[PDB]
Amino acid sequence: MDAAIRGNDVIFVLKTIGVPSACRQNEDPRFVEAFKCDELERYIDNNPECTLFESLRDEEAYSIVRIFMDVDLDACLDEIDYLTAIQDFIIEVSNCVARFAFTECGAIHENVIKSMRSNFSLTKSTNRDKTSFHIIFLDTYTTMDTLIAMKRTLLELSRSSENPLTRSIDTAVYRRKTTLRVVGTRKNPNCDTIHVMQPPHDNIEDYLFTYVDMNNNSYYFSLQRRNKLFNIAQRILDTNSVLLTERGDHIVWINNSWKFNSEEPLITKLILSIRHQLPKEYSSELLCPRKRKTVEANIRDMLVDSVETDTYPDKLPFKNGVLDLVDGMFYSGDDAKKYTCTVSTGFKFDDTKFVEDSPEMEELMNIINDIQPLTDENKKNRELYEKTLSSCLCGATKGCLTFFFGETATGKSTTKRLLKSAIGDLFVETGQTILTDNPFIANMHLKRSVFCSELPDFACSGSKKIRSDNIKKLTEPCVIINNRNHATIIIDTNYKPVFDRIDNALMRRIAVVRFRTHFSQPSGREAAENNDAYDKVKLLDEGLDGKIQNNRYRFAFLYLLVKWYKKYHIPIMKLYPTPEEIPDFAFYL
Amino acid sequence: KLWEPGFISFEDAIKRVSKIFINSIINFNDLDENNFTTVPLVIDYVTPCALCKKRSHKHPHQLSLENGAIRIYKTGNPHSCKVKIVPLDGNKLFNIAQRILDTNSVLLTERGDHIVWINNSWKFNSEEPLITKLILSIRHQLPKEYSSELLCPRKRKTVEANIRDMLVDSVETDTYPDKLPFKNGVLDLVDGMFYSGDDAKKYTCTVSTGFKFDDTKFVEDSPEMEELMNIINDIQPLTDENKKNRELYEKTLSSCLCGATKGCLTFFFGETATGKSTTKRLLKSAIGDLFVETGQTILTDVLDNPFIANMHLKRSVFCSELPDFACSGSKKIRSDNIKKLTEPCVIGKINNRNHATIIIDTNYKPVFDRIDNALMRRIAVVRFRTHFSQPSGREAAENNDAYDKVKLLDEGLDGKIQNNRYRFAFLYLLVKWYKKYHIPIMKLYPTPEEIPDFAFYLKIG
Amino acid sequence: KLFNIAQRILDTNSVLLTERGDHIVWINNSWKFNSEEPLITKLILSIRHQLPKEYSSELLCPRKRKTVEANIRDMLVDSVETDTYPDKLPFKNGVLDLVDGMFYSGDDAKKYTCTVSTGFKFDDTKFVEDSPEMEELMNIINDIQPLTDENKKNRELYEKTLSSCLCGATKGCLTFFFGETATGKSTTKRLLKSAIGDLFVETGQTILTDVNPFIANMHLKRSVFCSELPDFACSGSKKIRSDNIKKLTEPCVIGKINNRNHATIIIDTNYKPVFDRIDNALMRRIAVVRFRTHFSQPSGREAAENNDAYDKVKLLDEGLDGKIQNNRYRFAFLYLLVKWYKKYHIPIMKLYPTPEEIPDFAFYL
Ligand SMILES: Nc1ncnc2c1ncn2[C@@H]1O[C@H](COP(=O)(O)OP(=O)(O)NP(=O)(O)O)[C@@H](O)[C@H]1O
Ligand SMILES: Nc1ncnc2c1ncn2[C@@H]1O[C@H](COP(=O)(O)OP(=O)(O)NP(=O)(O)O)[C@@H](O)[C@H]1O
Ligand SMILES: Nc1ncnc2c1ncn2[C@@H]1O[C@H](COP(=O)(O)OP(N)(=O)O)[C@@H](O)[C@H]1O
Ligand SMILES: [Zn+2]
Repeated sequence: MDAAIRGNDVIFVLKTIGVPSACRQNEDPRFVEAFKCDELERYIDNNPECTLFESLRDEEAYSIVRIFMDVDLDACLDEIDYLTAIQDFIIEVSNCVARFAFTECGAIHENVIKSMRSNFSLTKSTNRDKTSFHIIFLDTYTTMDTLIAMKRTLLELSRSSENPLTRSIDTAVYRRKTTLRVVGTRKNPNCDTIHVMQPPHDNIEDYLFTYVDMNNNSYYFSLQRRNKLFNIAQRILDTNSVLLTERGDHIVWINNSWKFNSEEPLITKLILSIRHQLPKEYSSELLCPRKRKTVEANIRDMLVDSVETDTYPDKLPFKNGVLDLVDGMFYSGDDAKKYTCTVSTGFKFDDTKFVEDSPEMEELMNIINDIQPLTDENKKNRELYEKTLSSCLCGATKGCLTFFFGETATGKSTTKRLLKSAIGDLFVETGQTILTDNPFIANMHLKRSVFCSELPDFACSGSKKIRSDNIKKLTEPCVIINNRNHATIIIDTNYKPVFDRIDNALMRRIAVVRFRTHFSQPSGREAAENNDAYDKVKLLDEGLDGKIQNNRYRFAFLYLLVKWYKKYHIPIMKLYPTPEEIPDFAFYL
Repeated sequence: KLWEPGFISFEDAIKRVSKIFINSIINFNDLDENNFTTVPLVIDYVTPCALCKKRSHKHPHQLSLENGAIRIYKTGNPHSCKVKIVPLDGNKLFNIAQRILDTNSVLLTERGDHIVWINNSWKFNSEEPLITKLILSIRHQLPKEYSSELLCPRKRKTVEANIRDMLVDSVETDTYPDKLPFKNGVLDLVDGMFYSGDDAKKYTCTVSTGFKFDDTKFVEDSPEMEELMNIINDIQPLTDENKKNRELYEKTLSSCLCGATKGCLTFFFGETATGKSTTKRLLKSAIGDLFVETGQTILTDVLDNPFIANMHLKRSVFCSELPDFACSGSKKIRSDNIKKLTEPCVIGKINNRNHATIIIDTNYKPVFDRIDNALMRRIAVVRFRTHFSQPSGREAAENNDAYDKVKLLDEGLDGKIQNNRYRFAFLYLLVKWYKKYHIPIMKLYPTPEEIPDFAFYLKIG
Repeated sequence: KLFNIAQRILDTNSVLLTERGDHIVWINNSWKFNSEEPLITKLILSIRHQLPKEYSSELLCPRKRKTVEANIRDMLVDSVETDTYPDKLPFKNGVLDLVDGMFYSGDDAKKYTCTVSTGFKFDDTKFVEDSPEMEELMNIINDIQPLTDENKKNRELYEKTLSSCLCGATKGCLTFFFGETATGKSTTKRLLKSAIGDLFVETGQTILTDVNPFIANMHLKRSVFCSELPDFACSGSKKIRSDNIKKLTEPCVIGKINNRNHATIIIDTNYKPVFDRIDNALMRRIAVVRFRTHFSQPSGREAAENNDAYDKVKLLDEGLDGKIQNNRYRFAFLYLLVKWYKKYHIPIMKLYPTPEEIPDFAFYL
């Protein structure tokens, strides 16, 4: 919010109709002029015969305007009926504008309602035989492009309501270079019908839609983003917006995403949604619930071929589209509907943060270089760590399990938190019951990363060993009543695991990444470098966590993961085991 | 062609306009698509005119086409008759449904559920949908030509279906942690301001304490406030030794009003007759339905379970009487829950939001099966050291080292607190402490140096 | 006149009734079957074209179409069985004969009421004979099982067992893939499922050592595999309990409590299992498959040439697994299976047990 956004006390006015933009940009004195409230007051007082059309200098910097409307009815109303009509008109319009702002501009509905219904100004035309007036909401300010977007909703509002004042809303005034007759001036020199100010607003300042004076009672918002039924059913199917899956349920394409019909039915929601892009002679018919259910039955009965879902393992789905792994391109729209994506990370993909440089990417490189130093000793461990974290972006079956082994305060939990903040809902934490002992396995479906945590040192007594039968069962592509296993399974260990039975099929499903960097307290820092289990000791950062849960490093780590994947798992994704690190496997070796 | 047949068949429009005119139309036959804006509509006024309610009209009426509608107006004297409008596009029930959504009285959350705004509070139900109750409630806020037809039940079912099928996108609820919702409004904690009406609407608060807020009690002075200080002074002495425990107690008490995720679990440790259950009852009476007592299952019995699903959006969960887990024949705390009960979303619709302060009362120092450094960071304990015993056994309590003071028991406090006598004074105290500690940041600090089990690890250090 | 439409639709004989109480409809050259969502209405829309236009106009309105399907439901009385042909392979776009190599796509395939399918469209340009793929596939089969004089009875019983995975009847014997590690048992499983598509199923060891979705899911399947029997010969293991082996051979398996067994039960193991009891009925339902080819790495290859459990050792091909998961051998192996089946199980399909290979049976022998 700048000074011009704060307010604009200088006004610009024309003197006739049809002035070319060349004259306006040439500040032609015969047509355009600049005034203030007081200057225009004496101008209109001294020269009533002139015609004055107030507008903006340009739409680039002064897009903020008071919300205004022009009502023109070819009739006359008595005072009491006029009051009833104006009350109904004001309640309907205030509601409609507030709802549009809430659903598009993301503003508070009640704030808009209060600001608009609290204070507004009405004009009055001297033409007795017609009811013509201009309504200006004093305290509500909005950018011009938002009004240009809202003209539609006002058009359907006018076409829908029965109130004559609301039915006679003139939406044509909402367009670039909009000029409105200033109250007190004639429409044309040959017409003697002018507009009259109304109480309690006795000041001319209350009758200009460009005069911006934002006070405590004001609110601001702007648009964030700059037989016949059978024919309707065929038209809907032509858009390829609804599909049948193998599970017997139908997936629909609403809000640029594929959803399930298992909830309250969505086919009807689609049918209402696409009534705008369809010819109006059918759009009239489409809005009765019985006919809409009839069209829905036709659509169900025309869908015979069942299409498999989630066929691409090399695509990362977001809630605003899908990202290609081989490329860095992001698709948002009909390019993403081609890939039948059912789940998503749950957050909008931001191209402004997915750049490469990032104000936080350097500190991310510091954090990753602290948790895993890029040294000649941390060379194979580091690349194994990179590949294991990269495998979480691919939606295919993973054939190996990696054990995250490290001592206390080695950054493993921060690593899980980075991974979850980077891939959204695609990372899930699972308990130890799937190892030592079934919702713990049924909601694992279509997940791309599953983590188990704090194994309670099974080497000592009072523990139920790993029983690698689970490891063999967690490697098969379909998990048992059946679910698709697309999840890289990672295990947190502070102590090396122990297994009851060791087989030749177990060395091919076990991987280990070692963590040996300690983030210690200043007081206990000394007692940190007398231990052989650490290679580097760094000061503990208490402010790191608070940054972590706030999704501060959400997109930089995603960029790192995709860049690693572009290096390692292209064109083939495979995880290789490293049996030579667990001592327990040395025995048979 | 004066008629555009893009809206409705001309015959149907003429049928509608004739139906409006209760009196017989004289020249009905000659109205065609090329004259209906020209020929006056001469009417035989056997009955009173359907528009002006007079005996008859001196001059015939006339039709005009504008904005996809027919305007019916009288010639001669305009003010002598009422202007009439005939629409041509939209099922009237769809217009009503558009108006009702337009008000933002009905919304849907991420749970696939639909919340409504009835009687100044965001009602919600799953077994019995209540959109139609909203329609009855809101019919007063619409013109007459909608209220007259919102009465028939099947029309309301149609409007409900339209509203269901138009509400596509989900909204987020309960985003303000420093707001206390009642059934008649929302109290702000940063200020002392209370919002009742459409002001409480902006905060999508789907839960409530369960009792109406009263401005006549929430003042400061109060008939009950002074003995409320007396009670809180007795339960927690305002002394230099029991000094730090006092603000720790007040912070734990205030952290039950904020609707966010809490980063610690508090233990009320004290002997018998120390007033821990007194504080339990005071909190329950003070915050209504936002306080919930759970069993010991969510500590010792596998979570994934009504006792873990009922804590959805509750701001205080209190656990009672851990049965001496130090001795034999007991199941330990199994700190995996401590890992689980603090992280923001509770699994157990298996996902629920955690806004609850977990307070566990005990007489014995409890033990965990496993002790980890993550337990160092999320456990605080409150010490209670004032005895309220009967006159008979005072000396037997005054010679015990587990008490620093023994006071005479009053038998009438339980009935009075059960009657919500200290309901508002205690809430006032909670707000005062919240402004003292939790502004602008709410976070809880552990006290690892108090649990004896953590001493051994400190002995290791 | 909707009765006339229902009469015509039954005249086309597209919808049929089964003894299970459910209706099957001929949509898109396949005997589609469903219980949750009845498909008669989809059939009516599908065949609305094959009726005089005065009816095709009326079939659009869903109320009229539901009335038509109600009439159809009320017309059908007698059920018409299902899946009576064992020598037919039902594909996704037709059915393939086993006696001949002729493939049907159209009303020809509807005569054989085949409800299950391989799940993939059949290809005419690959099921030829020569194939760039068939050469390497035949070399792979030669490597896994040498075509030698000693590997004559073992190889032929291997071919018989693989052939019997195509016939849709109840089988009379069970064999065990007994062999040491790196011998191609997983390769055989992968090739078999790649060749037969959806008709394959992998199931755990529960249906063997225990008395149940693991048993009712094999309805009308043509191959079931059990894998990694965990050394029942040693301690800490649950013995075979061959009563299940008796139960898995009889045609109608209990586990809707009845299911039709058209699936060959095969277990691949590394160790010879131990049986609870040896009765004379067990002798006629156990067979043995042996593998003696080791696909080892060059480093440990010499240690594989000194092992008495291996006949030949060959160099491991790391990319073969990725190749067979790409189903490149999909139709050549099907060609081999068809040729072996036409060689062995015509005109009679019956499996001969081999009690002489089991060591545990020797004692009563
Ligand atoms: N690069 C870093 N610099 C400073 N502090 C860090 C860094 N990385 C992590 N930390 C902090 O070090 C502490 C330990 O991290 P954490 O991820 O919990 O380790 P861990 O190895 O999973 N621990 P544990 O469960 O005890 O084995 C946390 O407080 C982190 O915020
Ligand atoms: N003819 C062949 N040419 C090349 N590679 C082959 C051939 N046959 C098998 N292989 C590969 O050699 C490896 C050993 O086969 P595999 O099926 O795993 O043996 P196995 O005896 O079932 N193993 P196990 O489960 O350890 O008892 C696999 O990677 C096969 O893909
Ligand atoms: N300040 C006080 N004055 C008088 N009686 C008091 C008191 N504080 C608590 N009491 C009473 O003494 C008992 C102690 O409270 P209670 O919550 O039951 O104690 P405890 N068993 O949980 O340690 C209760 O019966 C309570 O009513
Ligand atoms: Zn009249």
